[PDB]
This record gives sequence, C-alpha cells and structure tokens, in this order.
Amino acid sequence: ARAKAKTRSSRAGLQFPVGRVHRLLRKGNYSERVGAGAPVYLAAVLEYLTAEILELAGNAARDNKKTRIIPRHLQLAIRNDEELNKLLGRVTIAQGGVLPNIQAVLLPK
Amino acid sequence: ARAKAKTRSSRAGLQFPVGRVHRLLRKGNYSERVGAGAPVYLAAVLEYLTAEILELAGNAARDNKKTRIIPRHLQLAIRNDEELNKLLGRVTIAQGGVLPNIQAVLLPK
Amino acid sequence: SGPPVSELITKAVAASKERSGVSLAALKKALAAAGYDVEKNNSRIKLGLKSLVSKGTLVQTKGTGASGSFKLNKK
Amino acid sequence: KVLRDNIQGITKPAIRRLARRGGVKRISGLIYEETRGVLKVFLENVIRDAVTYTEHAKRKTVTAMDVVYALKRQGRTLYGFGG
Amino acid sequence: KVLRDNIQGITKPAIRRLARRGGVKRISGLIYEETRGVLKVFLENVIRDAVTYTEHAKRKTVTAMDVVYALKRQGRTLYGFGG
Amino acid sequence: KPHRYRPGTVALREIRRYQKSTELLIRKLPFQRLVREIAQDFKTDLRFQSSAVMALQEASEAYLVGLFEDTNLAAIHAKRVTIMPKDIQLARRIRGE
Amino acid sequence: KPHRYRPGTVALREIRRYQKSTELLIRKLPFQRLVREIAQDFKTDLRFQSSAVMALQEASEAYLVGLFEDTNLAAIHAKRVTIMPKDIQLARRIRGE
Amino acid sequence: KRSRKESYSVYVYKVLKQVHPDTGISSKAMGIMNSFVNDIFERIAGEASRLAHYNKRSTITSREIQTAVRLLLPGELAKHAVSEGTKAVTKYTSA
Amino acid sequence: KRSRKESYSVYVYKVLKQVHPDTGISSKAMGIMNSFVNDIFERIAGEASRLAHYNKRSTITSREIQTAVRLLLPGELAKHAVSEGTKAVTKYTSA
DNA sequence: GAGCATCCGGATCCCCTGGAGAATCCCGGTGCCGAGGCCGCTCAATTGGTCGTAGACAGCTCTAGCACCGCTTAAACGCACGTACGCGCTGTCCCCCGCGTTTTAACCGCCAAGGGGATTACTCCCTAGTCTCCAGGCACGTGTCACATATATACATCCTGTTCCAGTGCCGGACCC
DNA sequence: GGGTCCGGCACTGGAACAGGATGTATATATGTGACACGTGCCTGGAGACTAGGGAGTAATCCCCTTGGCGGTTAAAACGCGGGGGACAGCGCGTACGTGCGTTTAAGCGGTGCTAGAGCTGTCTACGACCAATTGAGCGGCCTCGGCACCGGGATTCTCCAGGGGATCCGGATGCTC
Repeated sequence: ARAKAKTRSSRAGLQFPVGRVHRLLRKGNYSERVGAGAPVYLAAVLEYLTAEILELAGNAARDNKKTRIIPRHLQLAIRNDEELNKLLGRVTIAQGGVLPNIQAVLLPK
Repeated sequence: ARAKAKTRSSRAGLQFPVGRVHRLLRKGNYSERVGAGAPVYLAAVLEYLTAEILELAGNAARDNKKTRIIPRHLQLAIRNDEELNKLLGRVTIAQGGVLPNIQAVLLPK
Repeated sequence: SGPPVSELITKAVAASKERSGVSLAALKKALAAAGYDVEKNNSRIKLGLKSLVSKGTLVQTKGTGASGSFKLNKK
Repeated sequence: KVLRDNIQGITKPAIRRLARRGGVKRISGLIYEETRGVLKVFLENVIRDAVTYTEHAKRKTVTAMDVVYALKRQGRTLYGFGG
Repeated sequence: KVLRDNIQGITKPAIRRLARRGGVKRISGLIYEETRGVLKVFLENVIRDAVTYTEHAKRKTVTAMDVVYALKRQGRTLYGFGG
Repeated sequence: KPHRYRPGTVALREIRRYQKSTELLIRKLPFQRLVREIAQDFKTDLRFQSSAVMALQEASEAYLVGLFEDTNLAAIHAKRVTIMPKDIQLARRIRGE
Repeated sequence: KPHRYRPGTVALREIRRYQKSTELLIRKLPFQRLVREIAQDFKTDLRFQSSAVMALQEASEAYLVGLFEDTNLAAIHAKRVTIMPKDIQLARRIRGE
Repeated sequence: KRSRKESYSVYVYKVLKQVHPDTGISSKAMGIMNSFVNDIFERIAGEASRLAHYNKRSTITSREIQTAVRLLLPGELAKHAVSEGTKAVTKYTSA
Repeated sequence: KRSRKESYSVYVYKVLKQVHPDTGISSKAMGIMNSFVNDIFERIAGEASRLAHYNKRSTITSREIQTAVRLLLPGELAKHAVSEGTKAVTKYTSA
C-alpha cells in the first residue's frame, strides 16, 4: 500500500542528491535537528555553483579547442571571474598553475 | 544519606569550572558523545594560558607602577611575547594600543 | 644651419653666474626657454658637456661625469 | 534623518593621528581620499555582514555582539564586547 | 639511513623556473638560500601538523588526507587530493 | 623670532604621544553619523546601541592602523619617508582583498 | 658568429612557457628525500603515500609561487626588476608570518 | 569486494550533461569538484551552526541557510542563489 | 526582573589572586578576558570537533584534545599545557 | 695683404629599416590508455505513522536609544613661511642571464619482500540520562581608596648663536720668456 | 716688460659647544566612582544507578609501500662573456610640517518619549525515529576515440647588418682693418 518510491531531488526539480546532503548534515553535528527546506536549499546553491564553474570550464575548454576539461581550464575559469575569485581566493588547484600575467614594466620597448 | 557535595574542579585542584565547560561542550554540539577527562584537560590548558598572560600583565603593571590591570597592560603583555603573538596574530584588543615600534630610518641623524 | 649647442651652453652658464655651478636641470630648462629640443638631445647634451669640460673651458664644481653643477673657468 | 556627506566627516587630522598610531613620519596629502575609500569599503563589508546577522534575528537594532561576530568571521577579530 | 643535506636537493634552476611561474625576470644570488629557508619553515610547519594528525590516527604512514587536512587548518586548503 | 621646531620632530613627538596613548582617537559623533549614513543604504531605519558604535570605531581604527604599519614597511621598502596611494594599494593587494 | 639573444628575452619566453603550462617544476625524488628528512627529526620510521608527498609538493610550489608574485609586486614597487631577499622579508612580514 | 567511498562524481557529470551536452571532464578535475562540494558544504554548514547557536536556535532551517548563502557568497552569486533556492523550495513544498 | 548572564569572572579573579595577591583589574579588561576564554575555548573545541568527525569517532576524547592543543599552540605553550593537563587528569582519576 | 667672421660642404655618429635564423604555431599521423557506459550488487533513501518538543506569535513591561536644547571650549581648518624630501638623470661598477660542454643522478621500468591499513569479530569501559538535592556564582547594594586630574618643579632636548676650522677665490709676488 | 704660474690671506661655508625655551617627566594634593566586598537565592552542578553503545584489541591479508638494480638522458653544474640594471650623488621643484589665528561643531549636561528588547505563556506546526523495502549509486570491467607524443612546414619574434638624417668639424670665401 506504500506509494511509488520517487526521490526528493526529483520533486525539488534538482539533480544534486538532496537526501545525501540531508544525511551529511544530520551526522555533521551542526544542530540537534534540521528543517526540511534547508538541505533542499543547500543542494540548490551547490548545484548553481557547480553549474557556474563548469559552464565557465566548458567555455574555456572550447576556447582551447578541447572537448575534455583539464584543471588548467578550471584555473582559466575561476581566476578570470573576480566574484568567484573572492569566493576562492585562498585555495589552489593541484596541477593547475597560474593565469598568464606579465607586469607592464617587464616587456621591452 | 547522600555524599557531601564536592566540585570536580576541586578534586582536580583547578580553578575554572570543569562542570560548566563540560556543559558548554555538551550544548555546543561539537560532539555527540563527550569523555570525562577532556573538560578537565581543557580547563587546565586555559588555566595555564590565563596564568601566563596575567603574570605578564602583572609585571607590565608593576613596570607602569599601577596596581590594576588596564587593557594597555594586556596589549603590551600579549604582543611582547612572540609565541602568544603567533597564537593571537589576527586580533586587536579594545583600547589596547600597540607596542612602541619606531623604525630606525624615522629617527634623526 | 643654426649655432651648435656649445655656444648656447656657454650663454647658459653665463646667464646666472651664481656662486655654485649651474646644474644640468637648470641648463636644460635654459635651453628650453631660449628654444631647443631638449627631449631628443640628452645624449647630445651629455657629449657636448663632456667635450667642453675636457677642453677646460668650463670646470666641474661637485659632481662626477654629467651629474653635478657646472661653472666657467678661471679666465 | 537623511545623511548624505558624512564620508568627509572623518577629518584630515584624524587620519594624521591614525598615521601617528601607525608610525608614519611624513604623510602625503593625496592619501586621504583613498584612505576614506578603503575605510568606507571595510565598514560597508562589516555592516553588510552585521545587517544580515540582525535581519536573521528579525531585529531592527544591531548589537555589539553582532559587530564582533561579523568581525570574527572576517578574520579581523576584536575583543571585549560580549564576544 | 639518516639524511643531512637535502635542502641543496631543491636546485638552482628549479627555483629559477618557479620564479618564472611567479613572473620574476632576473634573480639575484642571495635569493636562493632565503627561498630554501622559507620553504623549510612552511614545510616543517605543515608536516609537524600532519604527523600530529597521524599520531592521533595511531598510524605510522603519512596519508594525503591529513596533508590536505592540515593545509586546510593552516588556511591554505588544497583542491585535488581530498578523498 | 618666535620659536619653531623642524619638521618631523613635532610629528615624531606626536608618534610617541599618541602611540603611548590608549584613548579613542576619532571623533565619536561624526563617525557614528557616517556609520548611519552607510547603514540606510542596505536597510532602512536601523538603530544602534552605543557600545556597538565604539566596537565599530575600534575595529575601523585597528584596520586602519595596521594598514599604516604596512605602508610604513612599504615606504621604507621604496627608500622613502612619504607614503603614496600605490603603497596603500599594494598593501591591499598583498593582503589579498 | 653564433646567435645570442639579449638577456630577459629568453627569460620572458620561458615565463610564457611555464606559465601557459600546468606541469610540475620541482624534481620529485630530491624533494621527497627532503620530506623524509624533515619528517625524521620529529618521529622515526615514517612512511609516505606517493600521492601524499605529491600533494604536499603542489602545496609547496603553491606557497612558493604566491610568495613570488608577492615579491614581484614588491620589487616593481621599488622601481626595480631585480629581486632581493629584503623583498622576501617584506612579503613575509605583510603576509603575517 | 570492498567497503564503499561516498562521492559526488556522477552528479557533477550529469550537471555537465545539463549545461554542456558535448564536452567531457577529467578524473583529476572530478576529484577537484568533490573537494569543492565538500569545502563549500562544510563552510555553509559551519556558518549554519554558528547562526543556529547565536540566536539559541537548535533547528537548522532554510532561513539561516539563506542568510549564510547571502553572507559567504558575494553579490550576484548570493542573489541568484537566493532566487534559485527559493524557486527550488517552492517546488519542494508543492511536492 | 532580570535574566542572569553566565560568565567566568570570579574564576579569573581567583587565578589573579593566585598569581598576584595584591593586584587589581579593570572591568573592560575583564570583559577582554571573558571574551578571551570564550574565544580560545571555541578555537580548541572546534578543532576537537573537526578531529572527531575526521576519523569517524563520534566521541571527543582527551587524547584528541591533546592533539588539538599541540596543533593550535606553537612551541613551548604546548609542552607546558600537556604537562599540567596530564598531572591534572591523573589527579582527577586518583580522586 | 692677411686675420678673422661666416658660410658651406664633407666625415661621422645615431636612428631607422630589411633580411636571416630560430622558437613557437599550426597541420597531419599513430597507437594508447583514461573514460564512458554496461552490469551486478547492496544500502541508504523513502513512506508513513507517531511522539514529543520547540519556535512563532500574543501580550506586557521597561530601558536605553533617539530626539531636542543650551553652554563651552578643543579641535577643524586655512594660510603662509619654510625646510625637507621624490625623483630624474647619469656614472660607474658589478652581478647575473645565456649559451655551451661535461657530468650525474632522475626517471623509468623491472622485480622482491614485507608493514601496517584496513577491516571484522568480540566483549567490555564509559558515559548520557534522570531523579533528587544543595551550594557557588551572580544580581544587588554599598563603601572606599588607587587613580584621574590639577598644580608646582626639574630636567632633557632641540634648535640656535658663537666660535673655531677648512676651503677657496682673489690678490700679491716670483719666474720665465 | 709682459705673461703666466704659484702661494698666502681674508672672506665665507661648514662643524663643535653652551644656552634658553619648552614639553615632557616627576612630586604632591583631592575627590570619585569604579573596584571590591558582603547578601540573597536559585539554578546549575553533582551523586547514584541504569542502559546501551562506541570503542579497544586480537586477527588477517594484501596491497601498497619500501628496498634494490640497470640504462638514458634531461637536467644539473660549471665556466666565459657580456650586458642590463643597482644604486649613489646631486640638484631642483615641490609638498607637506608646523605654527599662528578662527569657526565651529563635537562634547558635555539635562530631559522627555518611545519602540524595541526582552521575558512569559500558548500551542500548533514540524522534525526525529524507526520498521520495511526498494531503485539509485558505486565497484568492476571492457571497449575506443580524444588525445599525448612524433614529425613536417609557416609564421612571428629577435637580432644584427646595411641606408638616411642630424651634427660637428674643417676648409673656402669675403670683408674690413
């Protein structure tokens, strides 16, 4: 008599695992309990952030004539957007490197 | 009928309330489950830090020949020790001021 | 044609004749005021001043090379 | 109620006195507008954090606890206001 | 078995190429030992934290998890080795 | 002729005086008015308790004074005694903001 | 007469070369020996995952390269292109270290 | 067999399918994105715990998640995250 | 009618009288110290919470408190702190 | 008739451009190995019912915060004299990139052997929970002495006069032609 | 007897030392209010017992880590050379420093009002927990085409070897004495 097992990400219209986030906050020990809307909200914001990052990453991959994204492309993505730069200023991508940046005094006349 | 009341700080021989910090760790949700010796240990650590910073402040106040601690004394105490400086680098004390720091190029001759 | 720079520099050092020598900046501004392209002739004024001090017609007060202050001879 | 031009309300000699606190020997006159700008930026950031803290609490008055709390999350911690 | 001089193992052109990655054009001679020293300080500060993590783990092997974890605590969290 | 000290010596005496001093250094009311002035823009009708205003006062003074030892290091670095706005700007840049 | 480029032109070319690159710069075996050496003075008989010492390695050039644009800004601040350890000391002092 | 390692890989892959149907992703960057999800997750979770404690609230609600999303994310990211998350929770309450 | 607010005032006063019988304090520096105890407590306790969640231990132990103290406190403070703490916990277990 | 002023043309040096080489960019080519997808499994998500409990709201008090007002100067500000740097430029010395050759140990790859990572089974030490009890810490009241403030001396310090030492330019003498 | 070269002296610039003004430090008097001590209380800490589970420890294996050995060469190391800066000095222009006066608005003291902070009581919405069960999520595995490496040809960058313009220098010319 139980209803058909559908997923909470599907009723949320989202693709990130909402139930897994709910579980990880439940055992993360950040409060004694969590409301229903909070893991949905956090899965939503994580999905938007990952969509932004990989949209810029795919555009950078098409920039480099490549259909496969390298962490170098993640550097070209995040380090060329100042708002994401403020989001992730203190982090470093392994095997990523730095953007090409030359000070104006360095080039010859 | 029942045992005579004796606080656990006294049985430890320590001054900060081990029961209070134990309760505060219980309601901070920093763990589900809390061991017995950890609040005693934490209390002893905080007593040593307070003891050293107050003896530094007391020698600073005796240097300034004032009997009572002013936050200027506390700033001079916390900043004249390199190791507490490493422990408390990114903090400023209210009404603290700063250490006497004048660079040699600023001095005449 | 036009007179070369050396006569202009002799007039520049004779224009003020204060107790110390005339400086490089003062002679450049004197050439600018009298009328000269000082912008593209820095190597020119350097070689000219070195050439004239090598003859002894003008003597160096304090500096070394092109730096310092410049004043005319004993006579 | 309306305030418009209190960004110049911090005086030039006040910035000189903070420079004396910082150990500045000679201060340029061109410094003052950019110090006012970075001062306004830092205050804008911290009170943005503070007003989000208080509108979480459904309060129309901000407290000193919220101030030291916002400065705690920025990495410029202060002490002595109930923190 | 024991090791005494591995700070010379971080060689001169490698430091040079790192300075190219930093965009540095020309590098003086006195640079090299200073970079060796600050490298030594940063490495010892992180590896002490890591070995305390392993001693908490009761584990005689340094794992990538505790390296990422200690760099996270030291404010320099690293992407690409978690998990 | 009336007495006059040479430049910097009065400034250095001010350094010793004010760095020895511990009191609040900026004027209270105009800074408080400025905090309100910035405050209307994000949320209307915000009210302040006074101790919060002194806390913001000390926070602003601390952030500024730290930037000024930073720019003093920069001015010594460029062999100067004057700071210029690029000194402050590069202090901001190396601090990572 | 063999060709010889003016100095810095080559240097700018390998700046562009490794800066568009993404690969490792420091040799992994002498550095890994250094990691065992610095681990040795605290506890004996330590073992290292290869990925662990690699991750510590990109952490190493990460901190080093970040300190290097810090010192590069410090060096161009003083109207110079030559780097000196006094710039490194400046960068460490502003960084809080 | 073995005990499992929980991950966020195929979710990043299917979001890639949503935003860019043609391109691919390397395993190294995939581990980077698992680290990214864990890092932003723990930051938002920690700020949620602080905002819960600070009002003496012991329930994680959607509201302080909204405040912390505003608080950590700068500007445009924050406002678009609020819009998209409110859209998501309105669909969630509507089953 | 008021609500009592918890603090650590008399305990720091007792510590002062143990280290200096004849010295006083200001109330402002007293607020500095109460906030100091709270802040250092929050740092150490947050480190302990992280160390608990890392190795899948649901119980905070004095051992990982010791690791956290050796972690956050550099140099000489760590070895002193572990010294009084070990003798203190042995005194606690002895009575 | 020749000494000097002037003009004009030729050597020379700096700037200004074309060509050779070379490092990288771009176009094929090949075989390879990470990746994407099938498949099997199994575990955490889901439903649903209950149970407790916690925050949202209504209402009521009361507190300091906002507003207004009147003196009262400390400071904000402006201006002017003045001195102390910022930096522009160049001279000079020197230190470090660049390119080549020789060396060397790094990388790879190939193979052996075992140390502890990690997982499982067990059984037990330890600690939340709860009821009850009672005493230390905090609101509250008060009293009181170190400290803020004011006032009278004393000394450092900092700039300046004054006084002596050194450079130097001009004047006097001596030599040489 | 003139021209030139050298030495001295007095005038001026630049250091050593005493002296006055002043700000800063020190000594002494005075009230005050914040530090400190005593009281009431009541809640937060503690003693005992119980349940239950997280975790310490034996065992095992395996696999991933460490040790060793041969080959190649890319990278390190060293040397020559040459060139680009580092930096000191000097000077000039300027840009604040500071010291006077002036305006004012911050600061202080006093008062009314209120709106929100905050505390208490309701109670309803909502989240936690748990039996049962399933479908998505991950390990394993297997193929393949995007891609890393390899090679060949253009293009752009660099640097250096020839031409043009400005300049300086020397010779011709006229003029005037």
